Amino acid sequence: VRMNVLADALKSINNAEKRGKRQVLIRPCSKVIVRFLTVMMKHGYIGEFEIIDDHRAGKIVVNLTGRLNKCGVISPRFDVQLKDLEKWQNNLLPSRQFGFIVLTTSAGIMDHEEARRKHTGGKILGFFF
Amino acid sequence: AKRTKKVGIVGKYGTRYGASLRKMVKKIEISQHAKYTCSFCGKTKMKRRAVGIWHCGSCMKTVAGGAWTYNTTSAVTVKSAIRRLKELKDQ
Amino acid sequence: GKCRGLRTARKLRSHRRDQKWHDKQYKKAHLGTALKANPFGGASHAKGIVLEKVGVEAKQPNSAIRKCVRVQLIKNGKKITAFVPNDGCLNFIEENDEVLVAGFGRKGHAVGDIPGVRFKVVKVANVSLLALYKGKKERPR
Amino acid sequence: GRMHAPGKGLSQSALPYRRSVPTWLKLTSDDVKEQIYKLAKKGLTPSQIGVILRDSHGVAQVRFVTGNKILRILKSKGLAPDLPEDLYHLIKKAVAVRKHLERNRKDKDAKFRLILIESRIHRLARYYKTKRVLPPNWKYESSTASALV
RNA sequence: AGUCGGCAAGCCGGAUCCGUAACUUCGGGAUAAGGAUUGGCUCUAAGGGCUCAGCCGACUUAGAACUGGUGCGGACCAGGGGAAUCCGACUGUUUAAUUAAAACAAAGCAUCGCGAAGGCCCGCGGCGGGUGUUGACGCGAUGUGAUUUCUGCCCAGU
RNA sequence: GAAGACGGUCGAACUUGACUAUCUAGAGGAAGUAAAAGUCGUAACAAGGUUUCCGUAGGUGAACCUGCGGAAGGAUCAUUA
RNA sequence: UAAAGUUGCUGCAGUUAAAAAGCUCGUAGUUGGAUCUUGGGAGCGGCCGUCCCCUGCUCGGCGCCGGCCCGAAGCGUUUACUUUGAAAAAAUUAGAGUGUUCAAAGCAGGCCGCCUGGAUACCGCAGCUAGGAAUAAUGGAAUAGGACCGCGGUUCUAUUUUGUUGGUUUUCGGAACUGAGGCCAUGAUUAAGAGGGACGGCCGGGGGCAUUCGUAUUGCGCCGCUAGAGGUGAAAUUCUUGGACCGGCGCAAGACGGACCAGAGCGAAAGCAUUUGCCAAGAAUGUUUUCAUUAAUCAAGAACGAAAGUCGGAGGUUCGAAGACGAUCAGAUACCGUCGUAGUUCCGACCAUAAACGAUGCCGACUGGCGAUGCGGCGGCGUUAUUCCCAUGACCCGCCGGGCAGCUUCCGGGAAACCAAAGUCUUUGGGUUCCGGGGGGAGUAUGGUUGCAAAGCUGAAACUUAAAGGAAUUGACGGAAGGGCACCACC
RNA sequence: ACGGGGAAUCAGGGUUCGAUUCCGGAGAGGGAGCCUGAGAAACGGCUACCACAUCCAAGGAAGGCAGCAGGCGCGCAAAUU
Repeated sequence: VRMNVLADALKSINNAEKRGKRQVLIRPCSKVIVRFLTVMMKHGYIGEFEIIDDHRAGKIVVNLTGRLNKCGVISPRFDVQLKDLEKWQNNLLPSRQFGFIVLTTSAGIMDHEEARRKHTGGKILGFFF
Repeated sequence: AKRTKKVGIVGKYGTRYGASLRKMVKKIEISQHAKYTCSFCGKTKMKRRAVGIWHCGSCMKTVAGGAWTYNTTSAVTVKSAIRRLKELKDQ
Repeated sequence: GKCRGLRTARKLRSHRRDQKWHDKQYKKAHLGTALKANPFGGASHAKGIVLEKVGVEAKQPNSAIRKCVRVQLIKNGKKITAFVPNDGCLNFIEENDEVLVAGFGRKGHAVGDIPGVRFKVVKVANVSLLALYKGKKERPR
Repeated sequence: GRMHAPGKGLSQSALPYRRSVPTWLKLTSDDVKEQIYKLAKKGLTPSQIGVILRDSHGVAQVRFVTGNKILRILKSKGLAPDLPEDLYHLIKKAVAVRKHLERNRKDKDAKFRLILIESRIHRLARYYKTKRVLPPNWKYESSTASALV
C-alpha cells in the first residue's frame, strides 16, 4: 500500500521532469509535502504550485521549470546530528556548490544550510538538486 | 493428556495382529461404537445393538442399518435411486 | 539491503551473520574443519622427518618428474609430501634428516605443475637449503 | 486490491463536494431519525437503512441532514444490534459455507473459501476488540456460531 | 578350570523413592539395566462426620528426634541379569504311559466349485438324508500362514 | 588446661555406573577425484540420425530405454470457409 | 586489512550467467493514508534582513496612590528525536607550545635572580541537566463517573477564640462524601483513485452432487457373400473355409466428451468443456449505502497441490510401464510390429513432488502511443427481430473501469538477446518476505523429522579444480531446409 | 575467549586483533579446609587428599620458579645463573 506519501510525490514530479512536462499532478497532499515544495520553490527549482483542496487528502499541481535534476527522498527518516550532517551532504549532494538536503527540525522544515544557521539538526526528509 | 501418539481405540490390542490390521480396524471400531443422532427424536442416542441393528436409547426405535456404520453408502445411493424410479413410474 | 526499516537492525544483522557462511573464504576460517585438516595446524612452518624420496609426475603438456620427499611431521605425526624446491637439491637431502618445511604460497592449494603437493623444503639439518645451493655452507658429517 | 482475491478493482461511491442538505429535501433532522427508528425496529441493518432512505425519501447522506450517522443514531437510542453488521454477515456466510461443506466434503474449493472467510472473521474480531466493541473474551467458535444467524 | 552342555545348586526376590538403553508394528521393550531406603521407640503435620464453638469418628500418608554389636521385606512369602544368532508372529493345541517342538491350529493372503432339477457329501433301498431354520458379504474344496516388503521366467511334460 | 572421643558441618579423594565430547583400529561394502592414450559401446551437441529436457515409475552390461503427465531451454511466434 | 560494490547499512545480485518457496492463508517481526495555529505589531538596514510579544496561579523594594510595577521560590501530558550543560582515569590518537644539532622523542625551557610552560579537541551507547515542538508514537469528554463556576448538607480535623483554670458547640483552616444547580459555541475531523461489509442487475470450460446425451472402440448374437485379412521402409509374429476381414441389424460394457475451440473465459495455483437440475462460493462493474484504519508483507503454523506411485474396495473398453515374441542390426535385452501385466476409470485414505515456467515474489505510485478483445456500466445516427411501438435482444459509433494479450517507438534500461517492464539505479533509500556468492565433491554423508513404502524436508566436510558459465559475432559442419552447378558427379 | 583503555587497516562506512608494562578480575601443580590479622580462604603461611618429586642410617624428614636469573622439555617460535 501507500506507506510513504512524500516518496510518491517526489518520484512523480521527478518522473514528469525527465519527460519534460510543464506541470505535474500529485494525488495526496500532506502538510510535509507543501512544506517540502516551498523549500524547493524558495530556491527556484520549481515554479508556482497550487493546492486543489477538496474535502479529502487534496491534490497539488506543481508548475515545473527545467531546473530540477533530481528530487529524491531518503527513507527512513534517519536522525541527523550536526556532526554527521557534513558526511551526509558529502555522499548525497552532487557538489559543494549547489544541491540541498531538506531535513525537519524542531524549528520546522528547511534545507541543510538553514539548519547550520539555526544550529539544530533533526530527521532527514529528502534532497534536491 | 493425550495418552497415545497414533494408536486410538485399538490400543487395547497391544502389540498383536500387526500394524496394518490394527490400523484398518481402527476406522471401523471407532464407527461401530460411535453414538449417532437419531433422525426421529434428534437426540444423539443411536447406538449399535448387534451387527446391522441400531437402537435409539431415547425414542426406543430400532433401525436396520449397516454392520459397522449407521448408514451404508451403498444403501443411501439405493434409497435415492429408488426414490427417482418411484416418481418416474407413477409420474 | 532489501528492508530499510528504521528498527530492522536485528533483521539485517542476523542476515549477514547468516549469509556470511556462504562465503568460501570465511567459512574455512571460522570452522575447525579447515584447521584440523591442516597438517601444520595454523603454523607457518613445521619440522618433520624425511623417510623417502619420491618423484612426482607433472600433469598438463608441461611434462617432467618433480622431485619431492615424504615427510612425517614431529608435532602431529602426520605424513606430507614436501617439494624439494631448487635444481639438484635432492642430493643434499638424505633419509632420516629433520627438515624445516613451509607452505608453497597458495595457502593450502596445489601449485601449478605438481599435483597435490602443498609444501616445500626450506632448511635441511638446520642449515638453509639455499645456502647449500649457493655453496655458502655445506652439510656437516 | 482485494485482500483475499487478486482483483484490483476500483468501484465505490463518490459523495459530492458540497456537504449541504439538498435543496429539494423537505425532511427535518427529527423526522428522518424517526424514519430510521421505524426501519430499525422492523429489523434492518444500518447499511440497508441508508439505501432505502436515499431511494424512497431521497436523503443524500444522513450525516448531512442530521449531525450523526446511522449506527451512531441507533446506538444512542439503544436499537443497534449487539455485534457489528459486517461481522454478523461474515459469520452468517461462514455458517452457510460450513453447512454446505458437511454434505459436500469433496468440495475442496468450498474448504478453501471457508479458510478465507474465517480468516476475515478473526481479523475483524481482533479489531472490534481493540475498539472495545466486543468483550475481550469474545471468540467465534464454529460450533456455537450457528445460533447467531 | 567340572561337563556334550552352568545339568544341579546358588544368586536375585516384597515395598517405597530415584533411574531406565538398543530396538520398535510407536502399543511396547520395562519390575529393562543400575542405585538408595526399610527395625524399635517418642512425637509433629495433613487427610472427616454431627449441633463459629462444642461434641463424635475412624484409618492412612509424609516428616523429625532418640536408640540398638549396620541389624531391620530379620521367619514366612518372594523375577538372576545382559547381547546376539536360528525357528515359529502372538494366545491356543498335540503323540493318556519315553517326543510339548521348529510340528498342528490361527488371523491374514490367494485360488477353485456352485443361482437350487445346484455345488459338496451321506446312504442297501425309497417323492431318502446332511450342509440347509442355508442363497454368493453364502455354502463347499484346497494351498499359504500376522504385519512390513516383495512374489520373477516356463503351458514343452503331467 | 593438653591428648582423646560422640555428633554436626565443609568436604578433598577413591571405587563404581551413567551421560557427553574429541580422536582412533576394523574384514568387507559402496562412492568421489586424480593418473594415461585400457576394454565395451555411442547417450549428448546439427532434426546428432528415435528432438531434447523435467517429475515419477519400471526395466536393461553400460551409457540409457519405455510408460504417464509436463516444458520449449524446438526443427513451428504463422496455415486461411 | 585494503584491493572486495567478491557479504553490499552506505552499496551487490536473483527472465536466460549462482539464484523468487507450486500456490494461498497466517501469528510473531517489519511498515503503515490524510487531518488539529498561523499571522499581526514596535524598532533597525538597502517590498527584503534581525530582535522581542501573543504565556497561568508564595515571599520582598526605585516604589507610588485594595490596585499596579519589578525581583526570587513552586507548579503547569508523557517518550523518541535534536540543541546545551554537567559528570565524565591517565597513557595512546588528534593537536598547541618548545631548534632533543634534525627527526622518532621528550615536557621542557627562555633572558641579563627574573620570565614563563606542562594547553585544547574527540571519548560514542546508557544514565543526569536545560531549551526546541517539525517529524513519529501515546492519551483526553459521546452509557459523560466531562470541565469550570459558585452552592447546600455529612464526618473528622490545624484551631486563631472562649482573660487564666474545664466540658461543650461553632465561626475558623484543612480532608472526604453527598444532594440541587448554573455555565461550556457543552464533548464524536474527514469518509482515502486504502480496506471490510451490504445491496443491484449480470457474468464465467470456477467448485460440488445428481441427471442426460453422443458417436466411436471392444466384445457377443444373428444374417449376407466370400479368401484372405492385419501390419510394415519391406516383412514376419498374429487372425482366417472351425468363415477371418467386409456389409447389415441388434445387444452389452467401460472409457471419452471431436469438429464448435480462439494468443477467448474462469480459478490461489494445480486446473477447468455433452444436457438439465440442485447446493454453496466469487471477480469485475454500478452505488450521494454502511463501518471508520480495521491495512501491506509475512519466521513458526495451516489448507490445496498435475502425473507417476502407495493402501483398501468397485470396475476393467481402450491404451499400455514390466514381460513375451516378430523384425532391424556387427549386437538391440531400443526405435518399428503383434500380444500384453501393473496402471489408465470410480470411491475412500496416503504421498507433496514437476521445465509446478512468464525459468520473472507481493502491495503501491509514476512514466509513450495504437488497433483489437472479454465482462460490467454510460451515451449515440441508423439497421434488424416481438409487432403494436416504447422497452429489450442482434449489429453499428464512442466513452469509463480492470482483465488476458498484441503491435509500435531512441521513454528508459540491459552483457546482450530483449523488456511499458526486466523502466523511474553511482542523479544509488516507497514497504516487505524468500533467496544467491567460482566449478566440482553434492542435494551426497551424517543427525533430526515426516511417510505404509517410494521418498520428502533440513543439510555438511575432506578432497579436487582455473575455469565452468551467459549473450552475441565470424567461420566450419549438419543423415536441416530453399535455390543452382559439374561426365575429375550421376542418368 | 580474561574484560576494558586500546592496536592494525581504511575515502565515507567498516573489518580484524587486544596473552602483553594502565585500570579491573582470576590463579599459584590439581581440588578442598583453615590459623593469624583491620584486611587472606594467603600458598616466597599452615592441614589434608591426588599427581609429581628430593634426602634417608629404611626409623623418618622435606617440597611447590604462572617472582629475577638459569636448566630441561615442548616446539616454526623468544635474551645474562
